[PDB]
Amino acid sequence: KIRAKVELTWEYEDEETAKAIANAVNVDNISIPEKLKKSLNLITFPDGARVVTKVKYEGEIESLVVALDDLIFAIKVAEEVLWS
Amino acid sequence: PKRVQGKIVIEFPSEDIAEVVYTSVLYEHVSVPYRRSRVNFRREGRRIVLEIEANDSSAMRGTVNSYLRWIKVALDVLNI
Repeated sequence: KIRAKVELTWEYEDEETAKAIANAVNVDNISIPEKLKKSLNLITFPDGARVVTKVKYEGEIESLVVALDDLIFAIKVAEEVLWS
Repeated sequence: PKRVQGKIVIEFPSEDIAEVVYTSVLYEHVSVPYRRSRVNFRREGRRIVLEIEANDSSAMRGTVNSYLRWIKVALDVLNI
C-alpha cells in the first residue's frame, strides 16, 4: 500500500540516559515483537544526549502503526525503569 | 523526557488518495480540542508530511497513534 520514512528524536539531560534508553530498546526489548523487527528498517541509537530512531517502511500502515506504537512504548518503559 | 520531535512522511499510491486522506485527517487535527503537543502537518503531492513536537513519550505515542490510525481508517474505508 504505502511507503513511509519515519524519524523520531528524544532529547535528554546527559549522554548516559540517551544510551541507557537506546540500549534498553535495542537489546532484549519485548514491546516490539521479532516479526515486526524483521519487517522493516528500524534503527534506534544514541546521538550524544538524544536517542535517534529512524524507520524506512513499505507495506500496509497496520504494521507501521504497530511498530511505532510498540517502539515509543518500549522507550516509555525504558525511561520508567531508569528514573525509578 | 525533555522534547520529543518526530517526523512522519507517508507516500500514498495516488494524488487523490493523498487528498482524501489529508481532508479526513485535517478535519480531526482542526478539532482535537485536547492539545497533547504541537503537530503541524501538510500535503506535499502524493505524500503527507507530519511533524509532531511532543513533551513526553505518552504525548508522542498518543499523537503518532491517532494521526496514523486516522490515516488507517481513511485508507480502509477508501478501499472498501
